[PDB]
Amino acid sequence: VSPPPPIADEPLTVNTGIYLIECYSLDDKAETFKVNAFLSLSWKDRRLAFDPVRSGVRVKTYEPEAIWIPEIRFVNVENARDADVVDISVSPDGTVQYLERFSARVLSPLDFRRYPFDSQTLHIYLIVRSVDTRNIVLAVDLEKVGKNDDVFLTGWDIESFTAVVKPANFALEDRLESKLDYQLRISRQYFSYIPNIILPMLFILFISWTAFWSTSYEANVTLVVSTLIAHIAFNILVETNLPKTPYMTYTGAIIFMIYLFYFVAVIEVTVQHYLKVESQPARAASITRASRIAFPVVFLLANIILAFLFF
Amino acid sequence: VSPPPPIADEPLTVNTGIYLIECYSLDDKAETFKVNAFLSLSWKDRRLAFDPVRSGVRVKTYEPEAIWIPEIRFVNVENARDADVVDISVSPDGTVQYLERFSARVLSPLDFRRYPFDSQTLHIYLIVRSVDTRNIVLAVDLEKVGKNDDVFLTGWDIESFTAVVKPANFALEDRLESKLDYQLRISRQYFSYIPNIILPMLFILFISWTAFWSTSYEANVTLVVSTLIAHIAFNILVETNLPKTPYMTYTGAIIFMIYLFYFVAVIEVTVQHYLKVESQPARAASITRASRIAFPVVFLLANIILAFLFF
Amino acid sequence: VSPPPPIADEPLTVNTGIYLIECYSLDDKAETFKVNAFLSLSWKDRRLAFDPVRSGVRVKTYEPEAIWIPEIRFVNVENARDADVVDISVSPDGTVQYLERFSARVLSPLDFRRYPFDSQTLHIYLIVRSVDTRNIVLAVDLEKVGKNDDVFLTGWDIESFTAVVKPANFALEDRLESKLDYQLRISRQYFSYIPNIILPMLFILFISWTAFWSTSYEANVTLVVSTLIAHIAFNILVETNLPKTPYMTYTGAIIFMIYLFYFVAVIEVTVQHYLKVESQPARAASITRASRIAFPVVFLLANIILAFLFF
Amino acid sequence: VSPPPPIADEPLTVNTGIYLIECYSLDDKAETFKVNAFLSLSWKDRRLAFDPVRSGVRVKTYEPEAIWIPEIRFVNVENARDADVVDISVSPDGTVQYLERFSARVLSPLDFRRYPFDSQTLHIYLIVRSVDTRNIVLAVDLEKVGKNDDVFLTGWDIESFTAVVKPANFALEDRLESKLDYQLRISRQYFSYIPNIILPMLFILFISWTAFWSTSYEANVTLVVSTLIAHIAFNILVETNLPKTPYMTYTGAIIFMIYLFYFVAVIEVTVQHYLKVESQPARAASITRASRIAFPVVFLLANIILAFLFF
Amino acid sequence: VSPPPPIADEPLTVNTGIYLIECYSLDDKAETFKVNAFLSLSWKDRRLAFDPVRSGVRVKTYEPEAIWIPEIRFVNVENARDADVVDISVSPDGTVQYLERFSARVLSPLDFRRYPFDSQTLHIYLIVRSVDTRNIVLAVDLEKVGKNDDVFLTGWDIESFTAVVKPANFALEDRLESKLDYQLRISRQYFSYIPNIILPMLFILFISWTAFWSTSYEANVTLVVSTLIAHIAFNILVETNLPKTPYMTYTGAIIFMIYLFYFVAVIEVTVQHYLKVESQPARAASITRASRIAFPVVFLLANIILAFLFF
Ligand SMILES: [Cl-]
Ligand SMILES: [Cl-]
Ligand SMILES: [Cl-]
Ligand SMILES: [Cl-]
Ligand SMILES: [Cl-]
Ligand SMILES: [Cl-]
Ligand SMILES: [Cl-]
Ligand code: NA
Ligand code: NA
Ligand code: NA
Ligand code: NA
Ligand code: NA
Ligand code: NA
Repeated sequence: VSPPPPIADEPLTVNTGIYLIECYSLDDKAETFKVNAFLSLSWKDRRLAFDPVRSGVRVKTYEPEAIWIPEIRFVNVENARDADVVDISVSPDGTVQYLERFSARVLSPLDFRRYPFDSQTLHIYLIVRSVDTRNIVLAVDLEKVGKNDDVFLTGWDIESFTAVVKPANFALEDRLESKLDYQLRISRQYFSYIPNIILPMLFILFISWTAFWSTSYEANVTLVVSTLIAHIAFNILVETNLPKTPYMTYTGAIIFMIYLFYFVAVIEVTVQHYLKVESQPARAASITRASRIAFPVVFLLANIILAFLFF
Repeated sequence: VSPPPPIADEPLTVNTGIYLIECYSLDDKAETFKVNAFLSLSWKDRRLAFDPVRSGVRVKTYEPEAIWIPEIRFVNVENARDADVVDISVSPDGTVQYLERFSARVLSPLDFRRYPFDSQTLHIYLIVRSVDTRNIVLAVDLEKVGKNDDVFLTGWDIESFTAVVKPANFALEDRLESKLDYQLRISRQYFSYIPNIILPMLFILFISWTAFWSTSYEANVTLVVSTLIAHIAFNILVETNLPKTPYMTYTGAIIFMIYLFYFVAVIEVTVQHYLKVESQPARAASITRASRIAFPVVFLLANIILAFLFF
Repeated sequence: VSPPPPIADEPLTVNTGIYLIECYSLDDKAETFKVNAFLSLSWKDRRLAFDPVRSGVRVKTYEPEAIWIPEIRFVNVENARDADVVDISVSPDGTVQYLERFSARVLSPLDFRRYPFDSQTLHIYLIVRSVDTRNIVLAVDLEKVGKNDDVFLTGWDIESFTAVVKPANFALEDRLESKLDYQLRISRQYFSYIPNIILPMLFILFISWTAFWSTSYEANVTLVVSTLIAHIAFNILVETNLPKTPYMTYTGAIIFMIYLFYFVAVIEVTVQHYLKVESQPARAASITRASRIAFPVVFLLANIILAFLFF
Repeated sequence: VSPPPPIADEPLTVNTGIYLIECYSLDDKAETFKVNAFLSLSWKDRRLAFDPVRSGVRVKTYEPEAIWIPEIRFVNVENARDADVVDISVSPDGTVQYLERFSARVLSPLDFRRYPFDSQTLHIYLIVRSVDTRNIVLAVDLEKVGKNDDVFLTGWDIESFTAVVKPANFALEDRLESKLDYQLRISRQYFSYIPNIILPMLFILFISWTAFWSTSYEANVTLVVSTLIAHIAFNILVETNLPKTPYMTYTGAIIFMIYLFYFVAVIEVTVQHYLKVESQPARAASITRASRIAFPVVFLLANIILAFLFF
Repeated sequence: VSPPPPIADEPLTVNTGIYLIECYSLDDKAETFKVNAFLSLSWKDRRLAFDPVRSGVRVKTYEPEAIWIPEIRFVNVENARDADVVDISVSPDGTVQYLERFSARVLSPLDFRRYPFDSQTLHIYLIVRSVDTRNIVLAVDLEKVGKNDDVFLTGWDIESFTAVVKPANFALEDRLESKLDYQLRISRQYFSYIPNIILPMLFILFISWTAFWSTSYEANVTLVVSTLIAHIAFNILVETNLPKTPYMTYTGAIIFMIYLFYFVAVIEVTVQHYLKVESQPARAASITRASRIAFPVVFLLANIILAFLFF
């Protein structure tokens, strides 16, 4: 078996199409996702053409080893896809119609800057290395690109599955390569983050602020220190569901900013006590009374600034 | 090897049957379940007809590669099933009786709204793609569909294993497809949740309410703060055994509601102190005395409302 | 290849034997165990008989594909066993002696009611499906059933490896089936549970009871609350090494019972304070003096009751 | 293919040799370790002997399927080794020189009595089963047993790789077996345990002892209770890196012993307070002054006793 | 198939080249990394040479089994690489051009001394064992060595991918071996460590130092003890992302040093109280006033010393 010969000096166009059957296991830390899909390929081989009159059949079914099949690979995969050939069908003119059902772990990097209010564009890169005889160029058959209705990705909303129709052909090791881009747009389901992380994290912060309505230093220390410990637990729980990013995330910004409010609340609680012991509770009272308004106002403005910068 | 030819213009009916041997590893986070079962297939291939007078044997046994076997696949699987052919038996009329024992991790979505007092309907989807020569339609052989008595799923009660007899015949990529639905009904064993999560989480809440029978603000802060920290541990322990859902779960609702009771208890504990220091313990006493009745009544009614909304 | 023909109308007896080489990875949560053992099979095939005086050779060695071998499978396995044929030897009369070394993950349910003072009976179920020509029945060759001396299972004491000699012959999908039961009796090594869980869990409880020799409510709150937090940590550490059972475990019972002692200690600590503030420390003293005797006595009796109920 | 015939009535000696290429993943909980090594085998087969004069070659290279190769297996392995044949070479006298590169997960039990100041002897057991024709005996070719210099095992110091030259010949299932022992001596790198576990665990204990220079019961309760909670965290952190042993470990002994010092410190702290309230601070002072000397002396002596018993 | 014969007595030079497609999963604890790359091989086989004028063809394509291919292996791999042959092309003179796309988990040790401000040199070792007929020597074809622009390693900056052109030729088990070194230089992205570990760990330390501006021993105990517990949580969180090293890491040094500051702060807090009770608050005040300057100065200098020693 060898590639079909060119009629003139034109490259062989292999029409592609991916139809997603099952979408699952999106690892945020590993920036991977597992896919189960159909792969449809179509090319013209004149050597396989026949007259439907003499042959007595309008279509001929072949085994993979019997005829020449182009070496189609995925760029961003962990290991080689678990392919299983469904059907190979030849038309009288010699147009081969290949179909296989595969499963692979895809390496698609994620952008956590707006986490957990982020949207992602997952990529599937189809590639073909040109042979010495003739060059192979990929094309998108929009009729054979899709996803079924039951495709669900846990914790994500599947927006669309499209393909960049124009391939990005390039030279690699003195041979041509045709690359295609299959984009799967998704958006995070941030609902669970509100009652599990955001709201309990805010309650522990407001509970620490009840120290501006107390003169008991021993109770204030317990209030601001204990709630800080709960924030450390929340900061740890968050950084376990996320990878180490060289940029600041939206949640990461808020979490880090809250570590300063706890630090300033400790300073205020110490100042109030030092002034009380120094027999000047008039200054201690005015600082405490100011903090009652300062802390919520600065916190609310700081969040408006952050949310503005991130969105 | 090619498909059997039609006597008239009828599609080939492949009679199916799944018999569950072992049911294991139900992942709640991944919404998967591993199954070890028998798969029985039956189709008429007249091309395999024989005379037992001549051949010597009443029933003929073939190897999988020897004869044509229909390409039966599962829709909702992670990877291709680990199949092992048990027996292929052809009768003189050509009726093939296929039997294989497989193992696959099935992708069946779960509903955690009533967790841990929820019931699920797990699905197994058999599918067959029609060939160019003739169409293939699936059928259920109710005699060969079941599960053995020893089938146990850890933490679950296995109700039934049935099949939707009428197949879903639909067009996919210009070819006909026959889909079958194998439903496995299960219900959760909620017993362990009561002494491990529900009751210890209630004890820590009632312990916080002993602050309504105390005038010691420093002891009250320790009481309401420390028990809130224990409740954060309980909220974390629960959200680790569950996936991030875009809906509110029953336990998630209760856990979140308890966060408000700790927040209001902190306000009461602060109010009582502020009034005591302001030299008006008559107001502080009446608020504290009211909270002794208010907190248990509101909590009891709020739970009746939630349980009503969820069930 | 086809099954040996019956001399009369008797079923083919396949003599079995499992010899455990390596026993490892007992997962308590998954109720699985990995095994590496020898499997010996023996049946009579007259078609393979030869004259000992003529042939010269006493025994004939065959390849697996050359001769007919019965399809022996395991019922309670995750996936198909990793078998490797060691030797196939035929006697002059036609008795075949098969030997293979396998490795499989076995699904054997566990009983945690007496945990960590529990004993288990692990099962290995051999099964054979009868063919259309003749029926196949399993038998135990007690000479070829065993385990080597070096077989160690981490955290467990291996008692015995026996087989239920009488097979379970039953009908499944219109064909006969012969099932064998290989039982491996083990008992847990509870030594590590005493200094790591039981004794530290008792020390934290007795430390909470030092609040019956204190009048300082602020110190008593710290004592009873802080120790409860440590007990929650132990309750969590325990439920992570165990699966969700629909029954009460022995440790689970003790752990849950201790939650009540903390709850009553909190009530006593609150009562003592309420009476002190109410200017009647005579009642507060008598309640505190009684609890010094009540708490250890009730705890000691409650444990005798539990241990009695469980053992 | 069949085994070489004996010249007299001598058993076939297969000369072995393992050369470790890569040593990795020593699981302490699972008592396993992965290996990547060369396996060299050598036996005399007269049936393959040739004259180098007429052949015109000093050596002859064969494929594995072409000639008879002895079935060499490993006793203590999880699954069958991932073998890849490097070279098969035959000398004119018929001496076969086999070489393969394998990878296997070895089951070698560990002794944690002196942990983390322990040394281990890892085992690799080569085994050969004798055939009906003639018996097979293993031998060590010390020239072909080694390990490369770059062999590193994370957290361990690799001492030596030697083999017990005399094989253990024994009967198993009516057939003779030749077993060889390849011992890999290693010793733990205990450096990381000192600043991460030992020293931080000692600091928290000495911090608890500052309660012998304080009369504030509320502060002493906070001191001894809080530090005990940190010790529980250290006790848990340690038991997660170790399997459940039916013996006491060196670290396990120290950790458990410290639990008693925390218990006696709580008793002393309670005694001091009870005596203070009972208006006899002269007794309370003498007990507190004694504990300042008693606690460090008893702790220092108790450690000398333990270290002596363990080493 | 056998190796090409030497024209004189020269060894066969196999020109190599690795082109990295995907770089992923760098395990710090396991000191491993998964790669997906192209492997290009080139050698001269005169037995395959042909005339380009009469043959009409300039290049001839062969199957792997058709022609002799050198046994190229990787030294530092877990298991054998998942290779898939892309193309085999022969030139008129007999120069073979092999290309395969592989995936393997590489064992490359890491240096954590400057963690998380460390840089690593990952290694890939190509090796070839010489045959009895002739010796095989490796060479680097710098034209076919590279990495694509999209190669991303989570949490790391990929500097370069180069190869040590001169191979290490050495004797192993009486046969010659040729080894090549492919070095992949990377540097850690330390950005995430600052707001998640470094800065929160510093805030809790400075919060403990507010005890130098307080006379309340009960509040000082709460301050220094509670913050130390948070530091233990940070020490644990760090030692989980790192393997047990026989050397001191930069973070490990800082974390351990901070343990001493908490220990000295506890001593100061005890000294201040003992002097206050001893009715000499003039000495207690001067010690407390000195510690206000001492603790930040000593900490700042100690860090300059450490950073100097490590960098
Ligand atoms: Cl691929
Ligand atoms: Cl280009
Ligand atoms: Cl090109
Ligand atoms: Cl399937
Ligand atoms: Cl099996
Ligand atoms: Cl093996
Ligand atoms: Cl390799
Ligand atoms: Na082909
Ligand atoms: Na077939
Ligand atoms: Na306190
Ligand atoms: Na057979
Ligand atoms: Na052989
Ligand atoms: Na070859």
